[PDB]
Amino acid sequence: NRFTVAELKQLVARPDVVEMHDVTAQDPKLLVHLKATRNSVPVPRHWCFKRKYLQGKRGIEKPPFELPDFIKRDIDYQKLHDAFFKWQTKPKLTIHGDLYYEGKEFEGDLSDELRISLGMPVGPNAHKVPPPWLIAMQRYGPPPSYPNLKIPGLNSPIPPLYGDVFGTNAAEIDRTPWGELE
Amino acid sequence: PYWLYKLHGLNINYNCEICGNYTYRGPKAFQRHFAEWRHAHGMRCLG
Amino acid sequence: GHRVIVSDVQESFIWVRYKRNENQLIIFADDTYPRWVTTASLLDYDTVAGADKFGNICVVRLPPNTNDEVDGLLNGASQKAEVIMNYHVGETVLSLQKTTLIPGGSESLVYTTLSGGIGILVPFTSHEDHDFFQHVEMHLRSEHPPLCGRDHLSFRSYYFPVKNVIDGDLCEQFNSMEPNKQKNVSEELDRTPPEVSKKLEDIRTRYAF
Amino acid sequence: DLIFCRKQAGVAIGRLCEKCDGKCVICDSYVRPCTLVRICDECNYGSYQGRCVICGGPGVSDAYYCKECTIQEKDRDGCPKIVNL
Amino acid sequence: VEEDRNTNVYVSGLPPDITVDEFIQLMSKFGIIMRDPQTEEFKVKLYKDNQGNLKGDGLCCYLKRESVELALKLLDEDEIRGYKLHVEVAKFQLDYKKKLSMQQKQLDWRPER
Amino acid sequence: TIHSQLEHLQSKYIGTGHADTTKWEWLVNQHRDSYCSYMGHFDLLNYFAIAENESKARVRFNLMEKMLQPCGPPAD
Amino acid sequence: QDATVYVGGLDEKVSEPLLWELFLQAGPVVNTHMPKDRVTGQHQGYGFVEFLSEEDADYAIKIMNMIKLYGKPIRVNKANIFIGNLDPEIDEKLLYDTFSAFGVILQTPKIMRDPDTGNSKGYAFINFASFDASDAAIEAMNGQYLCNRPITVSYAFKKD
Amino acid sequence: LLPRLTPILKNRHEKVQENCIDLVGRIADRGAEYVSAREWMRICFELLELLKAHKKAIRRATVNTFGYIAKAIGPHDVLATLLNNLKVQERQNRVCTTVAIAIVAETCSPFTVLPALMNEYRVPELNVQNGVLKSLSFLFEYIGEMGKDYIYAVTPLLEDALMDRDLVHRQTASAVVQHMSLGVYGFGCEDSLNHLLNYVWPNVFETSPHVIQAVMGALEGLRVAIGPCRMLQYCLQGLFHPARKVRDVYWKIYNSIYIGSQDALIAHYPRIYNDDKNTYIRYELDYIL
RNA sequence: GCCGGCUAAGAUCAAGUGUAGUAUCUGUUCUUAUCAGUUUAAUAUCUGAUUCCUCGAGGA
Ligand SMILES: CC[C@H](O)[C@@H](C)[C@H]1O[C@@H]1C[C@@](C)(O)/C=C/C=C(\C)[C@H]1OC(=O)C[C@H](O)CC[C@@](C)(O)[C@@H](OC(=O)N2CCN(C3CCCCCC3)CC2)/C=C/[C@@H]1C
Ligand SMILES: [Zn+2]
Ligand SMILES: [Zn+2]
Ligand SMILES: [Zn+2]
Ligand SMILES: [Zn+2]
Repeated sequence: NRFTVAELKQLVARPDVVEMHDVTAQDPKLLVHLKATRNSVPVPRHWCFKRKYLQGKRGIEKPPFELPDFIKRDIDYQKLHDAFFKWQTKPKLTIHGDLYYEGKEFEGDLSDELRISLGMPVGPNAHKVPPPWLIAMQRYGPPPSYPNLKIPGLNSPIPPLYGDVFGTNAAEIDRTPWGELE
Repeated sequence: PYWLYKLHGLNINYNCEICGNYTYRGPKAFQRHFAEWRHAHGMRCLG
Repeated sequence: GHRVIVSDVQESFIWVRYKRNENQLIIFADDTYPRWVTTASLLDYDTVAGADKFGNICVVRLPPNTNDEVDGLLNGASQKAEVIMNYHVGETVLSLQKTTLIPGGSESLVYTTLSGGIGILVPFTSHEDHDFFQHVEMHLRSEHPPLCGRDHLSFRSYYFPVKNVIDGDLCEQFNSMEPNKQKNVSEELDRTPPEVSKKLEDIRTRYAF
Repeated sequence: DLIFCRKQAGVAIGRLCEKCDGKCVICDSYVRPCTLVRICDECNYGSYQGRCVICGGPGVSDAYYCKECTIQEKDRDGCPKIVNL
Repeated sequence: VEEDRNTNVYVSGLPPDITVDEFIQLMSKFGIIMRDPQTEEFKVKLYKDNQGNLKGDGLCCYLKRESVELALKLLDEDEIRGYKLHVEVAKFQLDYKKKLSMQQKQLDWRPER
Repeated sequence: TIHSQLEHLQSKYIGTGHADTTKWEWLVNQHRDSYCSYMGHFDLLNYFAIAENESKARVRFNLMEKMLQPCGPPAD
Repeated sequence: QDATVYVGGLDEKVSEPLLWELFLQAGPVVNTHMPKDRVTGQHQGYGFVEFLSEEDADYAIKIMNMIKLYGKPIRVNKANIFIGNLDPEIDEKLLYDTFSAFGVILQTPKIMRDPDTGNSKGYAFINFASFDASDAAIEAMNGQYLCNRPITVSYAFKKD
Repeated sequence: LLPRLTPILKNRHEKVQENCIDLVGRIADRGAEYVSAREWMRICFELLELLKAHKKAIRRATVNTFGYIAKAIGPHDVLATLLNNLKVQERQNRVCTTVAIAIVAETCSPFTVLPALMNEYRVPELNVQNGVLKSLSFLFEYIGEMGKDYIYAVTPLLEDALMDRDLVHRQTASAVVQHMSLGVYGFGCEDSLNHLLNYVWPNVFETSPHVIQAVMGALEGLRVAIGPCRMLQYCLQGLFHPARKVRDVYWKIYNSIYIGSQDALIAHYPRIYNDDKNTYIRYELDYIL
């Protein structure tokens, strides 16, 4: 006198929230309906486990505590106070429904260091200094995956190129916020 | 550790027709099999 | 011009984009709270002011990360909107409108209530005014408590906690206290009662009458 | 058997002894006493007239709820006198 | 060999009427005094003359080193009722796990009530 | 035994639940305190009386009459 | 494997987001994978870039072939003489054409591959027709300047 | 006067003690530049033991005088000494040291205490991190509203402590969360508090009584600081779970949420559809003027 | 934890030590088996029933 999983999956509007034990509830139709509310984070997922909520694996051995950047950069006067409140940034925060569990801690432009290690010189004023991957693009044609990309020599003019920027993506209102301090 | 045999869920076997009547072992493995390769293969048979 | 804002009877706000060349209406953002919306007002391209059947006003803004070009994570939309303001008014608001009331004044948010009341919410422009009015409210919450036994901070947090609103109807009760308590309040703000009165009148005459 | 009385509180003021003078009756905090404690009429009668609400010794000063308990409206339950059975 | 990690402190100069209990109070004011693991009787020594005469010098070993550096900057050049004490890192020149763990458990942060 | 007393006082308050609470009891509890909240708040009753075009005394009396058996009679 | 491109010849300056940033101009590289060694704990020079479409992987293989990245011959591909430290940009037909100048090859040469990626391991084996071609490869090709990679030709088996 | 006065602080009469402490406090408040900082350090370390007095006036005067001495000689040296003292002593002295750290951080803004205290959590040794956590707990409870500027700085440390296997770590982190929640209320700090609730909530299935007590306290503090709507959203899916353990825990949490703020919940309940026998929709709220 | 496994993945029943409290250690055993009832979200648990082979013995 109790539903089966496939039978209850046929009755509900949202079958992908139905689970193994959901057919064993006292009122599975209300349970599945509340599991589909447009909010309401689920249960911590370790209620059925047998390891007391602390997994003894995954190599938890690691550094004790990494202080924020603002921590490093009398002991310090109101000027270093000014520094601590100018450098203060908001850290990474999870939104309303992102519960923690034992496992979820581990799971046209080029950089200057890569350009220095690759042997590519800096961009001149008015000349042609392409990367070695640009000769194949000038010979075979533009890449179909990024048609809006511009390269100097083929689509962009030589005088463009400035510093380490060897490419620019050219994709083919009243944006000011209303109440803000001056 | 014959005790783990029955504590972890073994000696209780489940079968699935979508998977060649392949009989799976204790629930922790049985619940995971739907994501594994063999079940995807069996489901592709129907389309 | 680009987006559509939808009010649900029990959900708060849905953001939609109309694809002019594909002929598609796509939902790209929603909220994380149930709200019984009575009316809504656009403040700018990213922010919406809402009202409620239960007497609350809220302001909801899209995070700057928000991607408009879409083709659920909480049984909803993939991206969420943040609540940056919450206030309990005590009466049901049915009209919200951004406008300038006096010639040569500043823009305010005018609301209207089912009991016949009219009120405004005005933004602060500096941190000093905000801090001064915050301290006035703090000190008047204790030394001039509501008459019928209610906690002022708890009343403005009836359904949701207050967020970024100063109650100027509590603050203007300073002008009606007795001189001894007016001095006790003013000497903590490092000021005299006439200066506090002038500062209270300045922000009112800047926006409203 | 540390149980609160939880009866309808009256006009009688709660008292604290010399050992419990600064304490909060509900959470045992010492910071920011905020609200005066009221007790019922059976806790304030005859020999029970002046007594510590925490222990039951001779009272010397007023009992208070802390600001933390006042914010959560824990001063709205009944008589907070500790009674043993 | 052990340069630091020395939990022994040397009290140069003391009143010649010093008892053991006043001394162990003076020393317990600055932390936990290590106890001989086989027995009782905290590891405190009162140096004596060839007779009952009190030389006025004292040794005290501590559980931790932070208590030694505490006694260094709080007891040195401080007067008990009559005399001026001097405090210095002790100089030396010429069962276990059970009670070690107990003395450690004396620093616990366990739930009280 | 303070925790046990709390478990007895929480049960005492009307509207609290437990592991054997059914859907019907939950729903009639929220309907009943919804009607009481409507009777309490002055501008919600205004909204309803404007919506259905009735006097406020009539809406109050209708809510009080609905208080008795909201959600219909129970199961079995 | 078809949408992913195997890159070979990566130095210590190249990293896992660096290959995805360099391959972003060729196509939408969705993920980057770098297998770490067991003794050193770093990359072995070979990695993979999984893109969204196969045309982007083909354009990355045809654009970033035999490039000089971080002072290393980086090249993208579709995922008794012993030659060591060979460039991954060359194929079996290219190695047979390069070995045809010294002597005659008996058959098609073979290059060793990794059991995980399968693009290039680092060593190859080639057999000549006679011992004169092997001596000419050990005299001239053992130390010749290849495509940004100093190769080393040696004898696989020798009897004293 | 002052070196003649410092030996009287050890007298055991209540009036003598109170008057001596008040006099030393006045001297430190007005005549601070007349005696060396070393003697001030000795006097404060001696005053540390008077925070345990059985009498309330002694404790009040001691708090005042410690505040004055800390304001006088500076937070750095006294804070270093207080951390050393917190590391090595018995229970009551460590509790008094925690109170003293909170006093120093309130008189000299917590900006001057928080970095040195968080640097001590970096020591790879238990019973040192637990002391830092107890100090942070009492600090936030003691400063209250002043903490609104320092919640972002202690959030990663509380994350780390809530991911730890040690039970005292999580219990004390829950206590910190509770005091921080009740301290900032009406100041717009809901983001960090929701983030921290995401780490506090998985501990509801804990059997240890002290841990579950601290978790309930933190949940009731977040009910005030974050609002009952979020709490109901966390309880909805477990209210009717098939397992009786989940139902017991969730109904306890729900009853705690319901007894406080029963009225607000009216606007938060989810829609439940009518069945054949019974009507469950609340139709009045669907009216549209 | 190491390169699916090496029985450190769980429960239990007796005794010792000790705390304000949590606890810590030793012997164990672990059904290698089936059915019916209780019960558990499901396990678990508990409640009852159930000639042959080998070299005088052992195992099933
Ligand atoms: C967790 C720590 C422990 O519970 C510990 C307090 C307690 O376990 C010990 C035992 C015992 C008896 O030694 C405790 C000592 C007591 C104290 C240190 C408190 O001091 C007193 O009682 C003094 C007296 O009662 C009142 C002083 C007062 C008002 O400062 C009180 O603290 C406060 O109310 N605050 C905290 C808030 N703070 C700010 C500052 C701005 C304006 C004032 C209000 C807000 C003002 C001072 C006492 C603090 C000590 C914790
Ligand atoms: Zn299957
Ligand atoms: Zn309290
Ligand atoms: Zn008492
Ligand atoms: Zn009573």
